[PDB]
Amino acid sequence: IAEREAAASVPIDIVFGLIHMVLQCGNRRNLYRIIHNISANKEVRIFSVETLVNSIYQAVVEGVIAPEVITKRGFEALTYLCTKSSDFTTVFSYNTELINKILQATNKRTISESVKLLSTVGDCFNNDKVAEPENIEVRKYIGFLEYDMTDDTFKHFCEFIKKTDRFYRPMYLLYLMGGSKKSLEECLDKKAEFNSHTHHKGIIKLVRMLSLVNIMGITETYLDSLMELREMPFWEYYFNIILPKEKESLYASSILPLFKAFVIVHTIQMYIGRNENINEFSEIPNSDSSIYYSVVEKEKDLINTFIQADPDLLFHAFAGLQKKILDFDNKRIYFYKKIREDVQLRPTISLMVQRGAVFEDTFHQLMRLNGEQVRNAKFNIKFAGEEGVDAGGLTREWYSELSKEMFNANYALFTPIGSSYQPNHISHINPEHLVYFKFIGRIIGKAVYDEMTVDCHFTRAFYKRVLSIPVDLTDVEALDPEFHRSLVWILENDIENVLDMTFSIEQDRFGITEIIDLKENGRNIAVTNENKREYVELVCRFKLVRVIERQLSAFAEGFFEILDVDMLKMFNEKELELLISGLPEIDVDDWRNNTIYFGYTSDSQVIRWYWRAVRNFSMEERAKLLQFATGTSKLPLEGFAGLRCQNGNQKFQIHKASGGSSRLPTAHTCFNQLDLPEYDSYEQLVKALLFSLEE
Repeated sequence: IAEREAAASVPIDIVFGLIHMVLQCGNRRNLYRIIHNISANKEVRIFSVETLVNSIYQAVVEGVIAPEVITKRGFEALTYLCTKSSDFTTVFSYNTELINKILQATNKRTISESVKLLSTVGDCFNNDKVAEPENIEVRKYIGFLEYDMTDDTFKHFCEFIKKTDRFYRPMYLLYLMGGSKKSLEECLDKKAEFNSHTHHKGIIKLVRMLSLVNIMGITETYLDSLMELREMPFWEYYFNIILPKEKESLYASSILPLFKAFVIVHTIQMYIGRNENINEFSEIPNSDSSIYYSVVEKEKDLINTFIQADPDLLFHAFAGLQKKILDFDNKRIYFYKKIREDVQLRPTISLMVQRGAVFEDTFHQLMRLNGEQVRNAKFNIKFAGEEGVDAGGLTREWYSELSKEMFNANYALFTPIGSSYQPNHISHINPEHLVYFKFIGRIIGKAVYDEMTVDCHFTRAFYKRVLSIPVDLTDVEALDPEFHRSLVWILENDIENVLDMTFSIEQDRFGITEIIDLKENGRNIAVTNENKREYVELVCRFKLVRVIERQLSAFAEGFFEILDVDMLKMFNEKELELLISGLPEIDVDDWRNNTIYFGYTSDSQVIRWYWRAVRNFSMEERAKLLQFATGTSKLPLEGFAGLRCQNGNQKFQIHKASGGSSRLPTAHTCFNQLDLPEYDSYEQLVKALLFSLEE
């Protein structure tokens, strides 16, 4: 990668004849070795490269071998010589007029190889040695962008602009905005008859250079131009008229570049200067008038569909999108491929299990190691006794046995609520069993990191506390109906007049009832109208979590020592159930065949609208509806025939909510009861269902 010094064993007269002979000769790879060997010293190297580039120049500017073939073979020779030892770009940095010759000698065909030339040449600027960046004429370089290129060429352009940003930022940006304005004006003029497939080349060029701008960022001087160009009504007209037509008439692949560019135009960040060696200060801008949110909400469904078409869009194309627009399907796929890019160093470990107690042996063999080792561990499970299944089957059986034993009655770590599970009371769980909750956190974390769908079904309170989400009142409603009714009765009515209760809540401990203050100086504080919501939510947290708190805590450090907290906290508690327990496939026909109705009929218009909505719910949203209405993502093998509620077995039951059209559906997880009110339109019903499942 550095310069090498050799004695002058070759005179400069004969290299001219050598290069001319190579020009009129094939199989020059051996000649490549010859020229590399003779160019060991600096002087002969410089003379050889300057003679070669001058010969290439005369081969095009002013004139045996045909000029095209001779010029392309000179380019190939230059590539194969510069590509080794990296020492030839140093001469380029010393002179820098030869780069001007190269750009001057760059026709429609030269670009395909000139790009690979300049990509390697850019190594000359790695140490920042130019001494005359003003006399480089990068204007013609950036003007070449109109030429016909491919993907690798564009990537090399990205590399070179990253190298030469600190050298030529202002005119680069100016030409960028000029070209963007001309391209969008051309699109605007043809917008009546614009086709994303007929003019695909132009949109490719525009989106390419706009992504180049994003990579580059803008300065404050050109901030005025950038903000002005963020106000193009072409976006509005296209998204409002042509996009609905192009969705059905044209394929999504040719339509994606326009969405990419719409992301780009507001994705630009601010760059001030290259303060660090390689770190560039990036700052984010603002807007006042832009209605990008209106557009992204307008066509969000088909946008999500096109994202489903290509997941790689979220990594390079649609990286600037907000979390809200993306649906849990695409969001979760992106989350998988984002956590799994950190493959790290994974050591494979052979592990022993016994049929009698997998839980204890697994705990012993995993907590000998640390969090990093276990998260990267490739578990080679070998079940004792029976050896007739592959390693994957052994590991799957180990998974299932761990899932069964963590809810085991003898272990009593989690008492079942039906399909889901919750940790038992503080008295039932021994103080020593706190390590098993860290074990369960680790198990679920590695199962998620292994992309394994386990049978760990839990309450929404458990998932909320895992995701640092406050526990809502529905979770306590699931366990205690009278308590929930009392709390909602207190919350809704003006009870402060006749409340006559302090902030603290009594919870009997057999021998005596102690005054547990819910906050600082809690006993002396009474409940008032202003703090009624605070009182209700604090009592909700302290009635259930305060006997389950350290189970959740231990599970928290277990689950976060296997996975990254930041990329996890951006999910919902309902989404966490599909993340941990898996994404089951639920059947709408089986859902409606064995669902009983109260106050309605199977032929009821509103009931039929509900069943049609369930029919057209996507797997994300139908799974969320199942989770909301039934209180669990677990599905029995028989389907809805053997579905159970908290209080014994209970098939799905739909009751009349006796409310207005604007009233939202309510699901009580205690008895698998979904309160279905009277609606006026199918779309209103499906939107209400979507809001209920999303929460």
